[PDB]
Amino acid sequence: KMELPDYRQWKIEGTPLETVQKKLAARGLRDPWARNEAWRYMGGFAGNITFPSVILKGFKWGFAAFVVALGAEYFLD
Amino acid sequence: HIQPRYREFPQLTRSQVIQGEFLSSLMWFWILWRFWHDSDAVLGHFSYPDPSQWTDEELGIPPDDED
Amino acid sequence: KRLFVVKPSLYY
Amino acid sequence: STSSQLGLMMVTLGMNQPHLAFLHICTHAFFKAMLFMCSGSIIHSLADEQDIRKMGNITKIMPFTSSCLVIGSLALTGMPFLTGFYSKDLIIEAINTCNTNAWALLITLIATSMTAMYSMRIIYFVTMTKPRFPPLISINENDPDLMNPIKRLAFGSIFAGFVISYNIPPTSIPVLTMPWFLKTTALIISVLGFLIALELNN
Amino acid sequence: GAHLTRRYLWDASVEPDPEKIPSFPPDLGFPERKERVMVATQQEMMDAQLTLQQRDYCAHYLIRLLKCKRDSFPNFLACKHEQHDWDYCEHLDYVKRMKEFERERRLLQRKKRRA
Amino acid sequence: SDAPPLTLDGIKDRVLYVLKLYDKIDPEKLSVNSHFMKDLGLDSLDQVEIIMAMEDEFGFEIPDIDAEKLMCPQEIVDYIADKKDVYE
Amino acid sequence: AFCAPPAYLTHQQKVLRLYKRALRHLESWCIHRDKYRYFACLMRARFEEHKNEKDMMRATQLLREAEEEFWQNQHPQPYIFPDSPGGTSFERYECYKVPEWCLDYWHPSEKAMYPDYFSKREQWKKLRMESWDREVKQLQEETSPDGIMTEALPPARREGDLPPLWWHIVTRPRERPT
Amino acid sequence: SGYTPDEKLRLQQLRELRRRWLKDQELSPREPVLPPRRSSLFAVSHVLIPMWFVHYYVKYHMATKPYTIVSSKPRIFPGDTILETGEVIPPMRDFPD
Amino acid sequence: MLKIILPSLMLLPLTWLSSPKKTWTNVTSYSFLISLTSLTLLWQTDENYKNFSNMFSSDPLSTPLIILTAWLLPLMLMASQNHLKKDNNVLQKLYISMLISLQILLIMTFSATELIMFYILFEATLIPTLIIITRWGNQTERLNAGIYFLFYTLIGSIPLLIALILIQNHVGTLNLMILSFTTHTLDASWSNNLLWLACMMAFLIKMPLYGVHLWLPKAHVEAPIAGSMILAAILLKLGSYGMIRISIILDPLTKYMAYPFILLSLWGMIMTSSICLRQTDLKSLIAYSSVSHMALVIASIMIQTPWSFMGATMLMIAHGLTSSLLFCLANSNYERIHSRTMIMARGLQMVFPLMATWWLMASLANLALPPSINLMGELFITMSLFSWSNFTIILMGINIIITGMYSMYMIITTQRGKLTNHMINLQPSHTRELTLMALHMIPLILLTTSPKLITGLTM
Amino acid sequence: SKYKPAPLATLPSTLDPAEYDVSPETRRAQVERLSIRARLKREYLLQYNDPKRVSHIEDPALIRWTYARSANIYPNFRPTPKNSLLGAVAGFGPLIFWYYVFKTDRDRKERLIQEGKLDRKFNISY
Repeated sequence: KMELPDYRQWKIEGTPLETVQKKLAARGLRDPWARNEAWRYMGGFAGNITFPSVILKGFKWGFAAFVVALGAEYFLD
Repeated sequence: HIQPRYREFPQLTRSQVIQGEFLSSLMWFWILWRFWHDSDAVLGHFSYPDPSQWTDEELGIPPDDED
Repeated sequence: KRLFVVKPSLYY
Repeated sequence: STSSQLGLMMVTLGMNQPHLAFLHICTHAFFKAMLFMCSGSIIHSLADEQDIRKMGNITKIMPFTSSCLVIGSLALTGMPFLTGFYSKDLIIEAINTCNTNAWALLITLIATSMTAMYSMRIIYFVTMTKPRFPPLISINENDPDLMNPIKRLAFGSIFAGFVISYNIPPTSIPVLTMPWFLKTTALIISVLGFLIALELNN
Repeated sequence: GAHLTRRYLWDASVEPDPEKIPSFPPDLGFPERKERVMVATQQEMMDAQLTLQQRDYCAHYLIRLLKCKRDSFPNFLACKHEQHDWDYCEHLDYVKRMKEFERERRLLQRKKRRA
Repeated sequence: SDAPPLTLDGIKDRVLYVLKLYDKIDPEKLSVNSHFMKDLGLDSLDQVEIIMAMEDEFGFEIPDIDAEKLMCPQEIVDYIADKKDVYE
Repeated sequence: AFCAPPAYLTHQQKVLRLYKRALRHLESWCIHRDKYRYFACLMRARFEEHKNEKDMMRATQLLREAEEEFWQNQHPQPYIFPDSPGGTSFERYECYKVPEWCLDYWHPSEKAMYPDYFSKREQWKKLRMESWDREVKQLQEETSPDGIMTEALPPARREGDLPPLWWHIVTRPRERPT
Repeated sequence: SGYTPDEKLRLQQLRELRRRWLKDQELSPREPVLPPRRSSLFAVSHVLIPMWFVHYYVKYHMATKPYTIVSSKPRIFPGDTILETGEVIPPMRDFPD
Repeated sequence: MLKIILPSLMLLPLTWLSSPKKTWTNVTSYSFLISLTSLTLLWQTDENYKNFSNMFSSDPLSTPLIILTAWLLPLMLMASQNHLKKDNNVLQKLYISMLISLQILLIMTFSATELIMFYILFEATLIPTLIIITRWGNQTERLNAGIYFLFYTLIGSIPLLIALILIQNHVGTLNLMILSFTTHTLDASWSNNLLWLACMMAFLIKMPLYGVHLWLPKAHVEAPIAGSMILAAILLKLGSYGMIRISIILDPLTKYMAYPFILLSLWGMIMTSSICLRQTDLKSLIAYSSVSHMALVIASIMIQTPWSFMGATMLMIAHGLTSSLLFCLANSNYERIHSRTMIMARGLQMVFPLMATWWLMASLANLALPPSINLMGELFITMSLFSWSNFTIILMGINIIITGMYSMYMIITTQRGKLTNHMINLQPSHTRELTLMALHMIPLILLTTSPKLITGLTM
Repeated sequence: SKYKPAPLATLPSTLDPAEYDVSPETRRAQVERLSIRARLKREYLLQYNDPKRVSHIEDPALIRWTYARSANIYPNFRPTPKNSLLGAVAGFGPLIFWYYVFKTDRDRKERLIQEGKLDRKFNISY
């Protein structure tokens, strides 16, 4: 079966949930469910997928092979 | 054959990651090959002349003084 | 694990 | 998107350019079907969910499907030297280089911009944000029935326009001498659409 | 373009109408004119099975191109030089058409300042 | 049909998980047969959110006429089990 | 689905269902989870403010003003869980939900392939034939003579008796039969 | 708010009944009884024989009948050599460019 | 022709002198064999029509109708075995005899060279039909239905008899070969116009028209399955055959005496096809579709162009087959639930998967799905009318739309949707009714393969 | 900009003042309706669960619907100045219109045909 991680590791700290909790508790309000949405920003999800990282995905080796074939076509003439 | 995880990021098989990486790298290699060899398709590559940089003598309109 | 799938009589 | 491309094909048929419309017909199927099949993989994995609001990042969790989807969206847009370019470029050229109704020209350019826009909408709400889908993960995209057809369609979406356009006979006569701001206009349009959608979503 | 901002406003009268070109005789200037020469003969273009849209004083480079494409098969990447020659001739024809357009525009200016 | 089949113990574990992640509750005093409004000192506007979270967790929706009747988490488990035809 | 709605809808129930619909449409607007959490805390604040308002005249007026505000700024394309009314997979499997009596017309050849199943089935059918009259009388003997009914069913008070009208809740085809 | 004591017992009874029924829907290994029980030859079996019959049909019925197969005339180019007649199309007059 | 009629007679002693158990098998088999024998009429190797005597003949128009009439008898017998299973032997034999007499009289009518034999038999086809309806129908409206069916037809036919007798007194013979070579322009006058009316209105009421069509749905609704089949397939074709035969002697009065009827038909087509949407009774739906279809036949025959006659013949044959099929399909479900309402049984694709393909194929033939011959007729009629006036295609097209609409509605709300779980009495499909649908459908495939047979005299 | 109902786009019953009613007569009506509906539900389920049932369940409401939409019409029909006029137009208006349409088109045609000036180059089949 599937074992469930420990419910206690889900911490607001280190996410935009912290910013939201602060903006809320400023005016006296607290977000209880905050922790149930935490895994979406922790672990391997923790990060930021920016537009260039997606488009240019594979540009490195593509450029490398482009250079390889360009040099080969120079060698061959 | 997978292990369905809960609230956690799963591990990936080398197959899919490498195959998508290869597809994208192939796309970019093609876009660079065709661009270096054939750049005269996205850009003009035929000088669009100036219709105002021509010479009446070369078009035909006479002096207009008297003709 | 396997389950009986209910179906009409397709003999006829 | 398909309805929009059909409208564009009819535009092409309006300025006496049928062969171009058919070439777009042939080049469009590749990336459009690859797009549908990437969507179908995503839907089969996320338990019939079809609403981008509950999709989230798909790069990390489906890199292959995601790369194929990006290739499809690019081919749908200009993205020079893919399958879509070799038709849509000449479409835009013919429309902006013929005695056409100005309103049609204008809204066609606007619609290419919007093409880039909603392509980016998909790429954003499905490939670049953080998860909104349920917490249990039952994702699998390793079955060879899912990968081989998609990658064949990807090879298509990449090379097929070049291949065809170079193997076909010359049907019409393309106008190939126009100002810079008309030969580079489709690319400008798509790029501005990308940027505008990126800003609106951020 | 701007040929439209000068016509649809700001003295339409002195800008050309594309439907009627030329609207002045060829002898209004250019005392002598070498009527354009067409290399290719009708029989060549009929035998090569061209389209009426393709026989526009640039059919000879097009014939060389189709011949190259036939002989160089399945090497469809060859025949790229012949494509450039056809494109060049078509560009020159488009230049000549632009020249006719601008010539008529300038003649219209005369009728404005002659009166 | 690629998702692992649903089993009661898993349902209960995930429900208690979602609940422990609710800041207005004390994990120590939590169990099934526990009542939200009486044992756990909650109100109806919080039970609404509880059921919403159950939905977002299991990926389906529970009507209000039935949700209104869910106070003990064992009731939630039994509802989710009768809806998804689990028997073990 | 399993329960039958009452004659009329109380005020608290109205308020709870408004709360639910508002939070769902707000999730639909606030696509990102943090944004949604924030504006949901705000919405709960807006509700809890008038929570101890005892009067009813003003309570219903606030409720109707809230319904108006909700109909306004209402997401035209709100999220709808797939297997729920308006969803993609609403009745997508209602074509494979063949009832059980379709087996009473099966051919003995088709049956010989599933013998244990049909032995069990005959056991169940005997169970039903036995419990029928008892549950019928249990129903007829405990109908409130006040004259108003409630649509809800009673349980099996007596031991050894099965709950009345169970053969259609039980025997109900599964929810994803393939 | 909440299940009444009667509705709850009703649910419990219906529940044990349902969970017996569904358990009965479970199959035994011996059911269904189901009695009693060349690399790409598909190519041959599904291409070669069909090609044989189709070539027969075409060549001996469709051809051997008039105006059934009609081909746009093949392109002829200056410098080519017609085959049947051996005719040689003169090349083109020399370009001024 | 005797070789087709005398066997159809001896079928009767075969019906009565047979053991109660073997009475159905014998008659069914020998009726199939007679349908076979009727296939010699298709041996036409010339433009010279077959005259067998001074009384019996068969042209390319009558041969398809004769073959259809000889082929429908065994299908009716089969369809009529689930009901009558609890009736006495003598009643079953009487039913079979009614059907055989109908077959015989219809073969005669289509083989007749003279119009008086045609009229006598055209009218004799009322007795067995009325008997079938009123004696073996199930509801009380049997009787009003039979009354309508009798008296519309008779009030239309009497003037026809008067006009035939007038033509006799004027020309010397009512033979159809003679009246075609010995013809004269009809001077335009009110007398000859009333003659046209007399010659036409009997058939127009039998096709039927739009204004006079209420006798058809009452009958079909209140008629047992066999009566509905024969009626829809043949007893309407009767009027078109009569008009096609008799319109040669009414020239040129047909040029300006047609506008009323062309118009009524073109408009009632739309009206009836629209009725077929808001209609609770499946049989009434089929009947109104039949009316919508026969309107085209009437218009076509009125404009009397070759394309028109051809399309009319094709549509007659195809509509007969497909309407008999649809009534068989409806009665299939009727025998289970004993209700004609199309809303009660609305998930029958989850129990009868194969019988649904018959529904699908029929409703596709009901609408014009090509290359069906239900479509070639409609298409050539559309073309003839367009040539007549280019403004007919408007109504033709909206009729097409409505046709697709109500056929799809039929099959959706009958087969597709959620099954009615309380219908525990939905026994699986009988091999017999499945054979019925197969026998109705396969001939459509075969005709679509060889349409040269159902074109008519014009081609 | 608040909602304005329409015969198709109706009122969602949450902007209807008849649902926000605590009146005891209204609630008595609601209770009577639920009583009727539960009575009918039990009468239907006692058949739907009867294991001594071998036939479908007859619905008399549907029978009434059909008897009313087909057979109860003419007896409950009496002529009126509105009924008669709507019938007259619905029957003889489209006919008149299309008659004049076809007549004009065909007169114009046949005129050109007798006169000439109308070409039918390759019409061969009509």
